[PDB]
Amino acid sequence: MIKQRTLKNIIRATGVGLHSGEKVYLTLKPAPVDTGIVFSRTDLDPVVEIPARAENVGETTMSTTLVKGDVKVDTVEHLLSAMAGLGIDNAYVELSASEVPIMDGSAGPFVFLIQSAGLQEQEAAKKFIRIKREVSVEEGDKRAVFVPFDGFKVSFEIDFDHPVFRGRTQQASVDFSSTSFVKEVSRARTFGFMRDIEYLRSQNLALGGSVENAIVVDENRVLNEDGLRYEDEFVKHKILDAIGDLYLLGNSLIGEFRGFKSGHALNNQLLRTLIADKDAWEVVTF
Ligand SMILES: Clc1ccc(CCCn2ccnc2)cc1
Ligand SMILES: [Zn+2]
Repeated sequence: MIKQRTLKNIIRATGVGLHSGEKVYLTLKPAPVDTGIVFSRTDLDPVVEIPARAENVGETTMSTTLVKGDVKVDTVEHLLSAMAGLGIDNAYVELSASEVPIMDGSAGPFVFLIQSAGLQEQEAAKKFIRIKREVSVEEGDKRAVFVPFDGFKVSFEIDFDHPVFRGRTQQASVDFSSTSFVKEVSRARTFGFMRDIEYLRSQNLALGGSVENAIVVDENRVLNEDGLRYEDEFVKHKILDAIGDLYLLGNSLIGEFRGFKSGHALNNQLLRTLIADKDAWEVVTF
């Protein structure tokens, strides 16, 4: 059989919240079988625990935000993209504050951190959610869809107007049978156009953001001296985001996803619509 996975050792790291600006301490620990990924606010009395499941998603406005009563955990998508990408079923994630640290804006630092723990194969068969029927959601020109597939394959498309996309498809597919998450996806960074960023900073958001933890773009060009990590880094990051938002199903996926111009909100509507349509999915082991 294929068996469940957790970490071997505790791990710490440090950083700033992309939106919040606050310094935050992160700790990863091992977890028993059938626990899932669980976020814990350790700065509060009592301590607040929130499973990383579609049911706990409070806001979806330019991040994915876990909510429980009056308490937030902000911007969880990149860490979960990482936990998805190394097949981590079980793990506790303690935070000193309300936002996960941005680090370099990619899953790079999380993917290495988890490898630094080591991998514990646990005595329990791994569970997958398999797609049985087509499911899709639309909103204006936007679209997100699950199709059945004996594998795991993600595709995405964006549709921006900018010099930087001149000549380009703004299109990327990745079949994870034949490519590496860590190599071909994990490193793509969070991006932002100046105007979008200034509109956030007027509403008391994007406070930890700069060229150290994100790609910034003016009317002309990428402002980052050292340039891009891939020729298609922007659409690659939308795929990394999608992979984090899907891991809110609580298990790894047997199927195919396709996004067209979609984000945190439409990605989450697709989960709820699939979950609600019982005949389109089933839990399975090997
Ligand atoms: Cl500097 C800066 C640039 C872009 C954004 C938008 C973040 C959108 N996002 C967040 C996580 N993944 C994508 C914020 C600050
Ligand atoms: Zn992102």
